[PDB]
Amino acid sequence: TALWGKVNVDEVGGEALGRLLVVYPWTQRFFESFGDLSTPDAVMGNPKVKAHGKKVLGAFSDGLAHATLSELHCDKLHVDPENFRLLGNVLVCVLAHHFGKEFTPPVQAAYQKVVAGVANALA
Amino acid sequence: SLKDAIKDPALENKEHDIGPREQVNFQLLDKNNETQYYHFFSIKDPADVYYTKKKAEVELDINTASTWKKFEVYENNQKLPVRLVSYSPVPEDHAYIRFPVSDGTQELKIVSSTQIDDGEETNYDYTKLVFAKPIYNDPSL
Amino acid sequence: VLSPADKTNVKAAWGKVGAHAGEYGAEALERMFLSFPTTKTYFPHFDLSHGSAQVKGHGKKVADALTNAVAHVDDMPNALSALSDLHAHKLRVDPVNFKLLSHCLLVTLAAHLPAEFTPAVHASLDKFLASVSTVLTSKY
Ligand code: HEM
Ligand code: HEM
Repeated sequence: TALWGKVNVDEVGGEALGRLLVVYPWTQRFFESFGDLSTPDAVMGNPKVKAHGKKVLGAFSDGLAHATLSELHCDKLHVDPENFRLLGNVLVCVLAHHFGKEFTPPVQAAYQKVVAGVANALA
Repeated sequence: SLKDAIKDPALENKEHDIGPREQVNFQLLDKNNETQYYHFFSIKDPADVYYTKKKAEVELDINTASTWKKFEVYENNQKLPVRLVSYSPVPEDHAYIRFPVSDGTQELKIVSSTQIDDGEETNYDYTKLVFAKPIYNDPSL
Repeated sequence: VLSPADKTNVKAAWGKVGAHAGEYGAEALERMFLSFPTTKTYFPHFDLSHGSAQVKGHGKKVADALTNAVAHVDDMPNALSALSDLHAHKLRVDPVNFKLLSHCLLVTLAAHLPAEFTPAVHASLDKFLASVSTVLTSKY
């Protein structure tokens, strides 16, 4: 799985979550504590979005290597199961955006499932 | 400024169809004679050219007037007097401009620019508007 | 609802694609089939091999549909009248398949155009593609 070996840890995570807030504005009501999310420039430049991005990226990294997060999102936070697929697809676009031509159609097919199996694990 | 020009409430859904007119097709091209796509999508093919007693006036139907900022039209490297004749509201957003063209003129450049709200300004330094047929006025009609 | 800001971003981004519309549209389909085998149900009598002639040809037809949609974004339902009847009344395609293709289109544009694919344009394209999906999947 060399695919994930060339990923940027400190910036790609915030890219995916940042786009989720911009592309799907209604996800911002779950992140009221982070403060300013009015403009896309403000949302992408928000350090809490970047800092939280490193955690969610690390969550995928642990998922790629191999449960507890399932109980947090559904019970504590009440995140709709469809919202996992949206961030599911936003991250895929972000990977395609950074790597570009290297992000091969057969590679995406593999990621769509790593993502799909992730959405199901939380559900 | 098209963003500022479409403010005038008087121009909101004003008449601009009464006139002896002709349908004239055209192509919108960039510096390398390639289809200038943003303008191709925005401006209407064909442009309605209206006849007067002095000079024929070409009317252009530009969409997304809320985003269109600068829109200068030159004939033989000389700025033509552009004026808004009508404008459609928020959802439709079509702006209608008119300008006079001399007899025999088939080509004229368009120096233009777009801006979404107070964001970044996208410049289009050269956009050639080539008509399919030279514009000739007819005072008899 | 597509705002003037959204309408502008879609025109600009699709304008930057330009002559590579059929090439990107052909790629977008190829991604949908491999990533989502469930979409192959609607194409039983089609050569869905790697680098197919029909898939490359069909991508152009889809790309031309999007070009027609972007060109007539102010009045999409009338612009895609005939194409709506096919996907809605005749073929009866499930709306879920359009979201898969819409995702595959966004991934294609993201891969080829990194400079133009800004978070704002991402939002506008996904919103535009969701609107074209609604027009094609709905019965008039
Ligand atoms: C790709 C799937 C997702 C993964 C892997 C993921 C992972 C995580 C992780 C690891 C945390 C921090 C856990 C901790 O340290 O206590 C977290 C927090 C959180 N997540 Fe997610 N998440 C995902 C999707 C979502 C979605 C779709 C939403 C809703 C739009 C969401 C909303 C939240 C919220 C509100 C928090 C709490 C942050 C805070 O304390 O302010 N997550 N997530
Ligand atoms: C981006 C959205 C889409 C656009 C713009 C689009 C456009 C088109 C166009 C222009 C045609 C050619 C119609 C003709 O001239 O006969 C066509 C045919 C067709 N489309 Fe789509 N389409 C879209 C999404 C889909 C989806 C999601 C499916 C189902 C997975 C689908 C299934 C088909 C089928 C089965 C045909 C006819 C194939 C045949 O010749 O037997 N399309 N589409």
